[PDB]
Amino acid sequence: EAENDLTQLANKVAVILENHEDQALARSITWELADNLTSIAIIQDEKNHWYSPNLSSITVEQIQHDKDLNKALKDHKKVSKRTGLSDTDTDNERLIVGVPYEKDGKKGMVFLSQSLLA
Ligand SMILES: [Cl-]
Ligand SMILES: [Cl-]
Ligand SMILES: [Cl-]
Repeated sequence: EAENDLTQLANKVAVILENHEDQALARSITWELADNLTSIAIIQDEKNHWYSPNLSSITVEQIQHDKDLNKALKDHKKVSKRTGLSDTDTDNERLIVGVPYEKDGKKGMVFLSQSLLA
């Protein structure tokens, strides 16, 4: 049910990013969708990424260090994985949903990370 709702949300974020000409605006709309347990990491390209502001956050390094997440990122493919993340005190297991998006030829990714309650 976390997957269902987070996968739905991810694709909306995808629609939003893809259908605004102004990405900075599309990001500010997007951040309003992250709840106290969910955070978002938008990765447009190698030099450009942006994090939902403030337990549930995920970095480019945490992604590149997950072989299944990194593959998805590299290969521009959707991924749904449940895992603890690397290099964090908050090693709590999270649901993670990554979804590709494209704008003006700029292929990007939107990763969503949700804290899993015990
Ligand atoms: Cl990046
Ligand atoms: Cl911030
Ligand atoms: Cl520690």
